[PDB]
Amino acid sequence: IIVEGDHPSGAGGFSAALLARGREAVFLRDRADILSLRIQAAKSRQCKT
Amino acid sequence: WAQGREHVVGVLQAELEQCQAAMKALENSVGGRKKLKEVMSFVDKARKGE
Repeated sequence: IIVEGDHPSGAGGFSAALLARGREAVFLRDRADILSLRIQAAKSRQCKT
Repeated sequence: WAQGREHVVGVLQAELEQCQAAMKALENSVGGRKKLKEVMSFVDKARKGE
């Protein structure tokens, strides 16, 4: 999907603040996944040596 | 007067059907009904003094 907006007010029925909160939510999601992945890696066998 | 009544019913109801079709298309276009309800809350807010 495309929106072509520099500051989108309403797209798919979402407010300007709701979009910002959604981007913040995606950033937090990705950072959480990366963090858990690096925890599993720090507990991995390959990092013991 | 009766002529006007029968003609008015059809003209008015056609205008209504145009309105409802446009509303549902607006909901499906914007996304969820509740999102359009939120923007409706904001526009009603700007319509009052709030």
